[PDB]
Amino acid sequence: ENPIFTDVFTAAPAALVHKGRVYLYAGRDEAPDNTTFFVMNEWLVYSSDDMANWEAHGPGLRAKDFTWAKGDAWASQVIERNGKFYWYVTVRHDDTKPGFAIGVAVGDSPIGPFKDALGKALITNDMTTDTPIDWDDIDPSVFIDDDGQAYLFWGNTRPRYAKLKKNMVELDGPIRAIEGLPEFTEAIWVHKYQDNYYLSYAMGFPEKIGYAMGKSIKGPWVYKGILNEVAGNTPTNHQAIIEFNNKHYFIYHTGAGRPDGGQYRRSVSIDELFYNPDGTIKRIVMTTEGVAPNKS
Ligand SMILES: OC[C@@H]1O[C@@H](OC[C@@H]2O[C@@H](OC[C@@H]3O[C@@H](O)[C@H](O)[C@H]3O)[C@H](O)[C@H]2O)[C@H](O)[C@H]1O
Ligand SMILES: [Ca+2]
Repeated sequence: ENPIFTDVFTAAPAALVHKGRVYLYAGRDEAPDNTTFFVMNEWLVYSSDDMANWEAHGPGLRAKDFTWAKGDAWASQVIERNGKFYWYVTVRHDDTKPGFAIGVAVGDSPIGPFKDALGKALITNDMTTDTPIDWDDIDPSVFIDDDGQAYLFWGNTRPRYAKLKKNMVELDGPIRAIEGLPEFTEAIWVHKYQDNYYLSYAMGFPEKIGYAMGKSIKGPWVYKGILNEVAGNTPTNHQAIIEFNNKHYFIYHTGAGRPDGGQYRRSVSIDELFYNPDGTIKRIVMTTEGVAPNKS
């Protein structure tokens, strides 16, 4: 049943599949109410072999594990490459580079331990100055294309991407502005299914999830419509999409948890995702019941 975790508040889920298990990473909401602001210090890790029963692994990483960060364990994403696990995170940078930043940690296993892979930020606020806000450099998504080129996607208000080196911890080209995403807010997730690329994102505010399709990782991106309605009792809508055991899953968050779930006290949920024959995605139907076990 959704929400899937009832002893903690979890937000901004990311997932990956590794050796027949799905690993789920989420920020932990620790705000005492829904009237002040997000309080997030650490990210939690969970895993499942059936998408229904989840093992808790505990905190895999903390914002303070980056010596150059102030705190704020915001949206993050993990990807496997060459037997390692790279965890791209959003954190508030210390005063040396004011504003939010993207950092990267690395581990030898999906449950870590993880450590700062650079000793400094990968993206700092001052690298991107086409907007005056100091929270535009948040919410990273990393994708490795069929030719072996990795890309870092990110942004709030301004969607952007850049090539990553094969070492996964350095940029390898210019930062590009992404076009084709109407009402872009945040939460980019990129995935590929058959011969189409999909870029889904939080759209407008209060946030829906919209998406665009492209014939290449570079687009051009063609908006296809609404993937998720505004989520129950939350103005932020943050998604991850994965394939597991021949089904597709839409992992997201709501404010439907207890006690007093809400905008700063969120809860991860999961529902199934379905494709149309033309490659478009049916709009999600968010449900109390959630998904049935799907064991291999
Ligand atoms: O006002 C509408 C949209 O809100 C912002 O995006 C959503 C929020 O962005 C992040 O942080 C919220 C802001 O960042 C903090 O530094 C700033 O003080 C908060 O206002 C969260 O992910 C969302 O709540 C866009 O700026 C705007 O279009
Ligand atoms: Ca910036």
